[PDB]
Amino acid sequence: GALERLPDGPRIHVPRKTALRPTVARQVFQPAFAPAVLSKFDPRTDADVDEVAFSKHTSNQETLPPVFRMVAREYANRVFALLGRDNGRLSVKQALDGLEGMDPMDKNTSPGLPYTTLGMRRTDVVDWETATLIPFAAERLEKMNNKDFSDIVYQTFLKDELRPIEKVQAAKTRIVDVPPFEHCILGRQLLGKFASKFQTQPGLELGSAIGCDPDVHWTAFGVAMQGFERVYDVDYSNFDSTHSVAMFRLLAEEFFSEENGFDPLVKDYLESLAISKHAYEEKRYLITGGLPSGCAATSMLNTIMNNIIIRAGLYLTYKNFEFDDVKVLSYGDDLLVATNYQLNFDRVRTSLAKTGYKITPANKTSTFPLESTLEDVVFLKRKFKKEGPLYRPVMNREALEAMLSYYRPGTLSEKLTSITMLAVHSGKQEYDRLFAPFREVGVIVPTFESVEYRWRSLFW
Repeated sequence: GALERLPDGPRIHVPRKTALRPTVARQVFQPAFAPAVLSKFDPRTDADVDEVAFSKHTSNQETLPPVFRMVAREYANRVFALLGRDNGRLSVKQALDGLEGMDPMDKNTSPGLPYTTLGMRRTDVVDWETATLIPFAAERLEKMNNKDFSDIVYQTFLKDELRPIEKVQAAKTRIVDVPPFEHCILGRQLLGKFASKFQTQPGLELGSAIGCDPDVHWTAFGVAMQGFERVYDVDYSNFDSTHSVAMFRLLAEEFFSEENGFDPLVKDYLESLAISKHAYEEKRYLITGGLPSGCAATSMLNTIMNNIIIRAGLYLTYKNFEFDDVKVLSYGDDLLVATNYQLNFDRVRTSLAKTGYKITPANKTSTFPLESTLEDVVFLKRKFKKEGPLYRPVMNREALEAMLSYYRPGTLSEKLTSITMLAVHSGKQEYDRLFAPFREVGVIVPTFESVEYRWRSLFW
């Protein structure tokens, strides 16, 4: 919300061409999916793609009910009881290299402004051997340590990905925010130690599936939610942008506080997310509210906020409602509710509507179901297929067909390799049907049994 126009600057090029090209499988499956609109003169839509992105951002809620603060500090207590309150600042070496059981910072990812305009990459700006930033990047990180984030400008552009036909026709393309490399480093310095612990322990207790692996953790999520009477599937509409600056304050004061073992600068970092400066062609603008994308912390933040928001909605809707009545499992905005009680999310939607957040009974078409179970719900575009004592992540047939129908030139084999591990859970007949078009034109792919056997190897 709250889009404030600033004086224009040098033109930072938003990409306006898709890298996605159709495979031999597109004509066979014919999915209701196409590359997202990136240009104003894209003939597939009447709309202006820049208008549709900028037409949003009306206004986030200035205030926020007291219940949000209570449930935030209550959720914090449970999180820090498990993980502990030793979430201190990591060094630049530890941020780049990552801790034990934590991936290092990706070298291929964009370094942000002004390095993208100058034509540099992440490995140009820093030395990963010695963790030595160049003098320009060193003083920018130094200024941020002195409570000054005025130099930080997010490189903003449209997301080159597949979208449903309705979104292509309406020019509703997702927005990619790329912060500077120093801002991305500092983020991992301030939140990395906590993240490493938060990532390694997904489940119902922590209320998160962040850092999970569907092949393995689906049995853990499945068996944990098996005993419960009902399981509800709830999705949010524009979850990222609906986060008010008040929600960022709550996280800084109640969750990521100095009492819970965090660096004093965490407050200032969270304010950079709350009030961010962006660049888009010659346009410069300031968005008050909403969580910018980019860097590894975005999913963790949304997950933490999701546990607070959904419970706050229940507290407002249902009186004498307890915290442990509902057990939550969520990956960012993708929310899953496990409980023995019967809950009506039609009344929760109306409650949360006043607070700014919008929920929908996904997928379907409106009207939340009162009765729902583990087999009904969809999480990360996967269902819970019980097979003996295990649970298999069965990905959607329409999703699988769409992923195979398009590709980026150069990395086809790498893509096909990763889709076999997804498609294996559908079954041999479906596996072969999905890859049949590729085999027809002389492209070898591993046998169903080879990849089936490999999945079972994880359990031995």
